[PDB]
Order: sequence, then structure tokens, then C-alpha cells
Amino acid sequence: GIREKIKLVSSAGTGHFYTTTKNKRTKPEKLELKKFDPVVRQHVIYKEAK
Amino acid sequence: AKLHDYYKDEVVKKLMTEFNYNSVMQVPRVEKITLNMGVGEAIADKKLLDNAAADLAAISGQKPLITKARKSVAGFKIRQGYPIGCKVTLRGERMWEFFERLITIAVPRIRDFRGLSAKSFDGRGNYSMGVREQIIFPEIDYDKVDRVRGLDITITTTAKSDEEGRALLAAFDFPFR
Amino acid sequence: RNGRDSEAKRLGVKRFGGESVLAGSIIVRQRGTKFHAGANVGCGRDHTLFAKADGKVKFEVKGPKNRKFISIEAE
Amino acid sequence: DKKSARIRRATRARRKLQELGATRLVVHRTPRHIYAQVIAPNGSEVLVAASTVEKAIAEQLKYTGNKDAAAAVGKAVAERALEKGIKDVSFDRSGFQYHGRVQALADAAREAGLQF
Amino acid sequence: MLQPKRTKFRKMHKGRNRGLAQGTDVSFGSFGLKAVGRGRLTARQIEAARRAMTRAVKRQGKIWIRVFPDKPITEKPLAVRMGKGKGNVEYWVALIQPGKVLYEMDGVPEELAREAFKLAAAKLPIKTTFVTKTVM
Amino acid sequence: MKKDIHPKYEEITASCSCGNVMKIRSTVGHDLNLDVCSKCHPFFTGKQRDVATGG
RNA sequence: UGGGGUAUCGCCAAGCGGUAAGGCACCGGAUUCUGAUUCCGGCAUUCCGAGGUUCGAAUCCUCGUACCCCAGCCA
RNA sequence: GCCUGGCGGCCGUAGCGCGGUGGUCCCACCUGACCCCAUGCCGAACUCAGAAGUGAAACGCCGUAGCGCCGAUGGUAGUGUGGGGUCUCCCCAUGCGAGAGUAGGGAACUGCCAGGCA
RNA sequence: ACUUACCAACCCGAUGCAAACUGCGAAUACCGGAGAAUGUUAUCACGGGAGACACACGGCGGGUGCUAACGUCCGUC
RNA sequence: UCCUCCUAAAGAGUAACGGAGGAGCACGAAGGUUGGCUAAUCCUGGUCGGACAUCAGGAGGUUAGUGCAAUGGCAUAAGCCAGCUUGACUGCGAGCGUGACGGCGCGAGCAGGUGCGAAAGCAGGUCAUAGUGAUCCGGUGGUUCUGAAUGGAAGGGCCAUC
RNA sequence: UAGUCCGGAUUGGAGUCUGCAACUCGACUCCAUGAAGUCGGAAUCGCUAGUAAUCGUGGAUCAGAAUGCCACGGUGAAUAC
Repeated sequence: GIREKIKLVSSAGTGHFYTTTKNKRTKPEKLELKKFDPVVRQHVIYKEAK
Repeated sequence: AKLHDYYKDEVVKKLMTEFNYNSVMQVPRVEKITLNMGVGEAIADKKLLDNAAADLAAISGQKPLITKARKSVAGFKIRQGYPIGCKVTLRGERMWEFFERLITIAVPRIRDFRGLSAKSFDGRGNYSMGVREQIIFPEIDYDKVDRVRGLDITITTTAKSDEEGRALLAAFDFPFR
Repeated sequence: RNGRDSEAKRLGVKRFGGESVLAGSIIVRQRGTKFHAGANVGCGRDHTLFAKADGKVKFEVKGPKNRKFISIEAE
Repeated sequence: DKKSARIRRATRARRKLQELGATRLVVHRTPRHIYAQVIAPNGSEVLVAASTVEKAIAEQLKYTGNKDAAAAVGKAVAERALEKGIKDVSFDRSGFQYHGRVQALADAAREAGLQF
Repeated sequence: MLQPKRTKFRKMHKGRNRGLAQGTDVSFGSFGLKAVGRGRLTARQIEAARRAMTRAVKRQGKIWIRVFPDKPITEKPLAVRMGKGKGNVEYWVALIQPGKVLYEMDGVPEELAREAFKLAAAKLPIKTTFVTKTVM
Repeated sequence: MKKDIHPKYEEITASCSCGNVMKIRSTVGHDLNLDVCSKCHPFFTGKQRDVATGG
């Protein structure tokens, strides 16, 4: 519905991204989640609420 | 602690004499005194409930707990979890100090004071009364009032019957018209 | 105004009492916890009860609420 | 009811430890005693028990029912449990907060060798 | 006419009418009009029979209608094909089995109870009989 | 009680016109002048003049 | 019979779920010899009836009523 | 042996209600709170330091069936197979056989450990 | 504040009804294990070739219909 | 098209223009964990305060609640509140369920790295069951795997994804 | 510069006088109360000089009852193309 799709990109040098959905209207703030990076193999901070 | 000591000698002794109790612990004691100020006009204004909270903070010696709505009802234009009153649960030493100020200097400063009603027991001894002004407490500055805000006191005690609460409260002389 | 129903989900008891199971085998695919998990039985995310060890299926009635457990006897 | 509220606080970890099948060290705090007993994985039979109502523990204490008494009990249960071949238990705090003298009892049981 | 004030679903399946009845003794009153045939009874037949009784034993006595309709019967209109939904709720019946005390009466002599129950059993579709209040 | 979220509740001394010097804890933070106390308030004389009307 | 629409002050007609807006009329004052015109003030419908959802219904849903419009065909 | 505490088996013949009793120990209420910790206010709860006082409440135990609960025997309902009729419903042979109700039972029984008394 | 042929919540006692009610609950069927006799492996897997996918009535359990139909739609034989 | 109940004959499945309702999402907390707590409604007393807003006590028992239908669940709570958080992880997966197939579902455990907890442990989204769309064609990021003489590149592949 | 030391209505209490008699239904006094009203919509009226405006005083009727009526004087305008 209204809830958009975003890419959580990795803070390490890799291009690896998780992908998910955000309500852009009610939460306009960016979304930072310490997720797992399998190219670095380490839990790195992910950014970019699209 | 003045009326707590007065309790521990003369009210315990007096009620052991009146009622023919066996245990010294079967005697009624006042558990707590809750001061509610259910403001309700804070559906539109927040500073009004903040001033109410400052007034219960002054009348007792504690921060009040701002209470929220349990159900939503449309009769009064409220909603679930909307903050609508504030209360202070006084117990322990501050219960006796507030009870001393209450029956000593706050109750006589009531306008047109005829007496407190004796039929204001809920069947289990627990008294509850209502003051119409916050001015009757000597702490509230008369020059700093904005809205007249009464409140309701509730003495909760460990008596089983309400005549037993007549006896307990009346042993502090607690006016009773 | 009517004329619709969902597809039948094929719930129920898949392995009955005394029936020998392997580990991992689903015993009761069900909807709440009509049957609860007992010894050597796990409860999945959709309340599917599955054999966590090998053995034999044991339907029992335990506890103060008369719940219907499903154990597995080691066999 | 205070006792019933405590038992329903206990129940989740109790049933979880009966589900895993681990020997549990059940504690029990009273306003003047602490009790500690090691119970088999079937839940019925005890193995080791020490407490402040035993005069072997109570005579060497100032007051049964404070943190020194509870540390004495934890040391006692760890000693007796190591004497009976029990090494690795799981701590059942039995509805109390792991804070005061149940923490003193369990820390004292961990210093004296009991593995949890 | 009798009809439940407020149902839970408007249309009921047919189902069958087997076995014997539950209301069997004359419970409230002293004389009873008990079913023998199976059948089912619309609300109009219950009302017709009750007016025959109430007229017959005049405004003395006391009459209990022990059955109640509560089962909606649907019919399709005329020149409507088969299919295209279930019909519409036309009336309401009670399902009767052999043994139902359909009516009770008290406060009259037995001979007026015979008379009113004859007068009213001729408004019902089932074979019917007269019973009395037996003591255990 | 918690820390400083509560108002300062210091013992003061109240005194009314009845000669009743009475020290109490109250969070006014100031000594107090009153008129009516529990001792010497017109409560019983008030009830008497209330009942004493008719004739 | 089905589908759609309407029901809001005495009349015609606006209303967005948290308040009922307009015109004509009516009421009071004034102008006038008097009436019409005019001018100054007012009032005013708890919204067709019943039930339900909602904290809250004119507003949303369902049913009934009353009046309109369209269809009710091929054989 | 009696009593109390803990952890279980069992899950109402075990629970409710009415009445009586217990505190040497145990337990509970209690005493105090500056500290460990805590309250969207409050040592009420949680927690800590204790032990003056009472078993009032609580809890345990003992009575009491007012109720809940268990519950036959018999009959009834239903029904598998075969057969029959007046066949939208029933009957026969045969196998299984309730629910409700009745007589009655009934205020539990028990294991491990620990402490107090004899 | 004073009277009352009227209605009536909740509670209690008694009486029925329910596909979308259940503090009870069969027969049967189904799944699993063991055992005997019988059966031309009747069973399963893999491979070659299909055909068929308009069904009908009759018993039993039902929906729809009017417990109407040589009606219609299922289950089972 | 998908979800729930009944029909549906006490395993599963089962039809009709049969009877009734819902979905085409929401949520970075409404997820994870740890610690705690327990409803509806009615009665009584009480300032404004009222049938119904807050307070206190009692009866009551989950008649409540569950982000949204219905059914089955739920007190050890799956309900309600707070602290810290990102397991709403990555690669796999014994074994099963379910479909003609395409597919869909449940999953203990193994490895790497993480959160909560003192610890046992729990966490691969949400009480569960709806919230959806094959292939082709093409877009974006990563990876020399390929790269029509050769070195690159273009294009293609593979992984992620629209 | 305030609904105020404006305004006095209204109302409670206490009285005096006249009069057979102040309840319906007088006048005045004292204490208390202290509304509305902050210059008046459409419209409308009077006045040309001792005038309008404003300030008091007297009388007739009358036992007592005028903010009316009829008189009397004090101060004293503006404006008329």
C-alpha cells in the first residue's frame, strides 16, 4: 500500500544491501540497523532508509 | 509522627477498650491516604493539568502520578490512555504528617464549615471526602491561584465494618457532624 | 452475496498413538495449541508439533487444566 | 496473594528446566531463613539440601536471613553437591528477584565450584 | 403469530425430524394436548388452535403453549427457476415428534379440557391425543 | 521516596491566634500565621447557633 | 420487482463524522395619513422513523416508510 | 509417631462455602530503611537490616455435605451388518451401546528432603 | 413528595429449540503395532501402450427444491 | 484470486448462481530478550462530575484483551507495562506435511557473527491461519565466470534486486 | 480613568408621619445590597436671545401622597450663506 521499499546499504566497503519497507510518511527519519555483512562477515551498521 | 504516637498509645488502647478484641493487631489502622484531583478539563489544555500537578505537589509533599483514561467514553470527549487526573498515594510517615495538617489546620479553614459527613463510608471503613477549594491548605498561595480546584481525599484503613472506621477516625476527633 | 470459501488446510493428527517416528516428523499440524508439546516434541511457529527425537508417539493428558500433551517415548 | 504471585512468577523457568531436564538448585528466601536444595531432573527426589534452619550452619552465623547467612548456605550446598558428584546444575531462583541474598547465595555457590 | 424476536442467522437448513420428543409430561398445567404424529406446525396453526382453546373454555383457565416455532422456512416465488440462491423466509414452524405436549391447560374441569382440545386439535396437521398430569 | 523530583518538605512552625504554637512538616518553606486551629474553632458553637433558629 | 436518487427550519434549497450556512417568509422597531416598497434588528430546523459501528452520527452501515428517475426484454 | 517448610506425583471423590483451632520451632503479618535495590507518586509492591508484638488477616490442620465433583445397575436414544414395512419414518435378527437421571460415594491420596516436639 | 388494573432487567425454580451452541458423547470409519488362516503378489516401484475426464439409477447421510420431479448438487456403497 | 466458519456423514478431502463473513495490509516497534503485572462489568463511598472521564474499597471471574474477519488458541500468558536492543541475521539443513505439477509449509541441528539474561537458555520476525502474481523482456549494484585473432571492452552468466 | 469614591435600580432589616386603617396599595428616613448603563440602530424632536441648555424655589389639587402641571428667578450659549 503506502509503505515504500528501501535498501539498507552496508557501512563497510561492500555493495551488500538488505531490503525492506518503510512508512515514509510517519517515519521520515533514516533507519540504521546493525545487520550482518556476509562479505566482511561481521555485524556492521546499515543505513539508507530510501 | 505526632498522631502516629497518639495512635500507638491512646487509639490502640481506646479501641481495645471499646470493642472487645483479643488480638492487639485486630485493631483498625489507617493503611494509606490517597489524594486525587481528577481534573478532566485537560482535554484541551496541558498546562492546566500541570498546574493541578503542582497543586497536589504542594498539598502533599510528593509528586503526583498523572493518571490516564482506562476506557474511552464519548460522553466526556476523551480517548483511551489520555491523561485526565493526578493522584498522590500518601503512606507511612507522610500519611501521619498530612493527616495531622488535615484534621488540625486544613479542615478548620474550610468555608462555612458545618462538619464532615459521617455517612461517607464505603461499607468497609474507608473514608472519602471532598474539598472544594485548594485555598484551604496553607501552602497554596492565594495570590497564585488561577483556577479553583478541589480534590478528594480517601483514607483507606484496615477496618472491616464502617462503624469500626467511625471509631478509628473519631478517636482522632476528626470532626464528624 | 455468498459463494466463497478458502482452500482446505489439511490440519489434524498426522501420526497417531504408538506410531513410530523419525526426528523432525510432524505429528499434529493444527491451529492453536489444541495439543501441547510434551517430552521430545517441539512446537513450531504455527503451532505445528513435531518430533524432536525418534521414538513412539504418546498422547497424554496432564496438568491442572487437563491439557492434551504429546510426548515421544525413546525407541 | 503474595505466595501465589511468587509461584506464578516461578512457573515459567520451572517448566522450562523440567523441559530441558537439568538438575536444578531451588532457592527459597524467607524473612529469616534461606533454603537451598538440589533436585534431580525428574523433579521428585532431592539430592543435596542446606539451609539456615540446620544448626550446623546456624551456629556459626550472627543472624539467619541476611546476605552473610545466604553466602554460608551457598557455600554449603556447593560443598555437599561436589561431595556427591554433582557438578553442573541450573539455578532456579524460584520466583525471587536475582538481586539480594539469592544473588549472594548463587555467587557463593559459583565461587565454591558449582557450575552454573 | 409466534416468531423469535431476533435470530442469529436468517435461513436454516432443512434437516430431518427423527426420533421421539423431549417435552413429554404435562409439566405446568393439569391437562395436555400431546402429539402422536410427527409433522411440523406453523405459527398460524399454533395461533389458530390457541384461539379455538381460549374461545372454548372462556377467559377462565390458564393455557400454556409448550412449543415455539423458531425454524424459518423459505420458499421460492412462482415462475422462478431453480438455483440462484436460497429462497425467502415465508413462515416459521416448530418441528414436532411423537410425544410433544403441544398445549397445557389448568383451572377447568376435565370435560372442558376435552372439549377445547378437540376443538383445537382440528386446526393442527398432526394426530393428537389428550393426556393428564401423571404423578411420577 | 526518590531523589529531588519531590518538593522540599521541611519542618516549619505554625502559630494561630488561639495561642496554639504547633511545629509541623509542610512544604511551604516559610513560617505560618493562622487564625483557626482545631483547638478553638467555632464548630460546636456553630452547630448550636445552626439548630437554635425557630420560634 | 430490480437499480439509482431524495427526505435538513413554515417553503425552496447548502452541509466535510467533533460546529447546522443562504434566500423567501414570520416576529419586533422605524419610514408613511394608512398599506405596499424600503431601512434596522431578531429568531430558526438536535436533521423521515428504528437498530447498529464509534469516545462521538445530520454525516457511516442496515432495515422500514414517503416521493422521483431508469429498466421490467427476445420470444 | 505428631506438626511445619520446600520440590514433585495427581488434577475437583482433590474445589468452594459455614464452624473450630495453631504458633517452642516453622510460616505469615510485623519493626525500621541512611545504605544493595525500588516506585511512570508512595519501602504498598520489590529489596535490605532486624525481632519487639500478634496469630487479627494469611496459611495449615480438624470438623460440617449447603453446593460444586465422581457415579453404578437397569432402561432409553443412537448405530455397524443382514432382512422387512404402511417406507420424508420406523420395525426385526444381531454386534456395539450412550447423554441425562436414580441409588450411592464424597469434604482427597501420596513420594523425596529438611527442621521442631515426644 | 403521594397513589397505581401496565410493562419489565438481573437472580432463582421449572420447560423446549439450534448447520454456523457444547461443561457430555457413541456406532462406524481412519491411522499405527502384533498374531493365525486364506488369496494365482492380490502390494509397491520403474518402464511401453492406452482409453477416459457427457455418466445413469437404487440404498444409506445430506445441501437445494415444496423432505416436488425419471429434478439438481455432493459423500459412500 | 486468497482467508474463516457451516454444509462435510467424529482422520484428510468433498459440490451447487448453498448459508455467513473478510483480505489485496499494518508495524523499526506492534519484532528479540529480560524483569514485572492481570481483565470486562456491576455495587458502595467520594470536589466540580453527569448514565458513563479520575480516586478508594468490594463482588466478579476472563463474560476482557489479542493492529484488522472468523475459527482454533492463550494465565507458564500468545494479553498489559518497563530496561536493553536488531535473530525482521548470512550459508546450510536430518526429517516431515502438502499439492498432477509449478509450487507452498514446518523444522531440531551444524558453521560464522550478534542481542538480551547472572545463568539455564531464548531469538532465522509478529498467537496462528489472508495481505497476492509464473515466465519472457528489461533497469540498478556486486562478482574477470565468459569475453568469437590477441589485450581490453560491449553483451551474456552468477549473486542481490526492481 | 477604574464599571471605579460613576450610576442608583432592586432587595433584606430597622423606623417616622398622616390617616378608623399603609397587606393588596403611601410618602419619607437610617443601615445593608449595589442591577442595567461606558452616549444609544433605522428613524425622530425642540429651540432665533435672557432663547436653547443647565441650576434651584414656590403654588393648585391635597389628611397624606409629584419625576406631572402651572409659575418664579440664577448662570447663560452656538448659529442663521
